Amino acid sequence: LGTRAKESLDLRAHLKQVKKEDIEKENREVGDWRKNIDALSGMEGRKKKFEG
Amino acid sequence: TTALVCDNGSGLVKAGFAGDDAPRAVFPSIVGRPRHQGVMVGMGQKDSYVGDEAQSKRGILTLKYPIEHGIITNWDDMEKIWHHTFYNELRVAPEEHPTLLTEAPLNPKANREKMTQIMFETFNVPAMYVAIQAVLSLYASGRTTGIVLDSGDGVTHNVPIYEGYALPHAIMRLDLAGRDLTD
Ligand SMILES: Nc1ncnc2c1ncn2[C@@H]1O[C@H](COP(=O)(O)OP(=O)(O)O)[C@@H](O)[C@H]1O
Ligand SMILES: [Mg+2]
Repeated sequence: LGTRAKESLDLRAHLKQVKKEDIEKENREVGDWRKNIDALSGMEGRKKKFEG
Repeated sequence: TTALVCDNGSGLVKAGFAGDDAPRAVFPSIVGRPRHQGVMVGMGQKDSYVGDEAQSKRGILTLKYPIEHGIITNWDDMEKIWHHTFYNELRVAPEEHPTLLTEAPLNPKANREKMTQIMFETFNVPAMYVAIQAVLSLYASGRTTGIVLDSGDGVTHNVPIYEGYALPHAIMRLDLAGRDLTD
């Protein structure tokens, strides 16, 4: 019984390690943008839209 | 060279060279023959005063607009108006200038074809292009979407546009305009 429990736990732990290795590996892909605002109180362009 | 941006309209003809802020010459589009007899000799009385000249002698004329509802009903008078616009209000011969007329949506084909035939045969322009009167008004606002209600003096039309793609099945043209309000 102890041997069976040990082998089952070993297999489960090995699978969990294989998963968790890549789980911790590339977890920085969550870096994205937040798109805050600044009120753009300094835009003083001219009316020359020809490019559309 | 520079292009002539004419805009026939119905009630006020607005014209001017491309690239400015305001039309160079704006004047009513009316052609009025005199109706009384005339007794002074040698006064130099013409047979038809067009444009802004007939808004000063209107006391003895019978003004008649050559454009009823967008469409043109009297081609000789419209030709006279165009000739006046080119030669006296802008003083540029049309042989050396492209023209950009404007036309209301959902107008009869024959009107547009006759317009281009006149511009190419009589005035003999190098090249002319006809544009729908609402897309331009959308250009001027600096937008690229939006539904524009262009209530002129002849006809009121309502062209919706999204992202530059006009929706031809949603144009609602109504013939109530400034002239009916005047009446
Ligand atoms: N300041 C104003 N207030 C009210 N109505 C005006 C004014 N200016 C023009 N209109 C009306 O609009 C008409 C001119 O419309 P316009 O845009 O020149 O027509 P079009 O599209 O043919 O150029 C005139 O007949 C007049 O009845
Ligand atoms: Mg108009």
